[PDB]
Amino acid sequence: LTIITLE
Amino acid sequence: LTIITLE
Amino acid sequence: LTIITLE
Amino acid sequence: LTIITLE
Amino acid sequence: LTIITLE
Amino acid sequence: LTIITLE
Repeated sequence: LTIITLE
Repeated sequence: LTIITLE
Repeated sequence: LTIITLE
Repeated sequence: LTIITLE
Repeated sequence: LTIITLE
Repeated sequence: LTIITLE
């Protein structure tokens, strides 16, 4: 389970 | 399960 | 379980 | 899993 | 897992 | 797990 958010 | 969001 | 957030 | 962003 | 951002 | 940011 992997969650990545970029901004 | 992998979630990735880019902006 | 891995969560990463970049801004 | 590899994410790269250039600007 | 590798994340790289350049600006 | 490697994270690199340049500016």
